Amino acid sequence: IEPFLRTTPRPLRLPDGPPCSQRSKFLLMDALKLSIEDPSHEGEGIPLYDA
Amino acid sequence: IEPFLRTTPRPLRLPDGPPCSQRSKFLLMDALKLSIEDPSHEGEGIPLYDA
Repeated sequence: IEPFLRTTPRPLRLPDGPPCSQRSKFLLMDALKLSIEDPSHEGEGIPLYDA
Repeated sequence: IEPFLRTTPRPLRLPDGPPCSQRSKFLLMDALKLSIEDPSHEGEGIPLYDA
């Protein structure tokens, strides 16, 4: 039984190499939206015309 | 020259018979409208979809 003192734990060793790149399916922080104001009527039936 | 006094003119004689009926191309006083609020965008291009 090895005692676990306040100095035994050490920080994790992160791997080295080239910096990582974005791999999400779509932009998250830099996304820009073109917005329109849909009224109460004409419910959403087709997305192509909205685009 | 026949003088035209204040009693010479007589009222016009309207024809008699059955009462006249409406003959306009569309209703004028009794017309009823179904109304929608078109926003600034999506300008009027097709009337069938609006109907």
